[PDB]
Amino acid sequence: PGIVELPTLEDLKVQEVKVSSSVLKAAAHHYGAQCDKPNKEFMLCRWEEKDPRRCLE
Amino acid sequence: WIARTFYDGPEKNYEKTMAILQIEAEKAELRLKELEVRRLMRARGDGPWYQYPTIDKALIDHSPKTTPDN
Ligand SMILES: CCCCCCCCCCCCCCCCC[C@@H](O)O[C@H](CO[C@H](O)CCCCCCCCCCCCCCC)COP(=O)(O)OCC[N+](C)(C)C
Repeated sequence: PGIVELPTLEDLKVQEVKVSSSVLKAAAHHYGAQCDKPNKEFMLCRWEEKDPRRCLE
Repeated sequence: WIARTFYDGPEKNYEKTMAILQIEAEKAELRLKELEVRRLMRARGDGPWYQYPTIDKALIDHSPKTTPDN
């Protein structure tokens, strides 16, 4: 019953981050210190909406 | 002399019988009503009787669960 809605591929296109795990780990502390606001906003939206399709932006 | 010493009047027995009949009639109608109420309560389950236990909802943990999608 019902139809599952899924965003199209054009909605999921974005410039990915093409660095490895070691590169991320080296700057992990500074990345968390600098990029805290958007990451926290996304995390709060993720735990509040409980839906991946509501947090693409 | 026998009637005066050992027995009473007809009205005593008459009214005692009326009271007994009333009591037994109320008991019978109450028994029928109880049977019907029991049948309805067991068939439906909306009354205080036949309330089988369910899972308490106070045991549920309402907190973030390390995963947004629960
Ligand atoms: C010339 C005479 C000709 C006729 C003779 C008639 C003989 C009558 C004797 C037979 C008596 C038996 C019939 C009824 C006995 C029990 C019935 C009972 O209901 O009556 C009780 C009373 O009965 C007596 O107490 C008991 C009768 C016993 C007397 C018989 C005499 C011989 C007995 C032998 C005794 C042994 C002695 C020792 C020998 C060595 C109490 O009555 P009660 O429930 O309140 O009624 C309420 C209504 N009121 C308010 C109007 C009163």
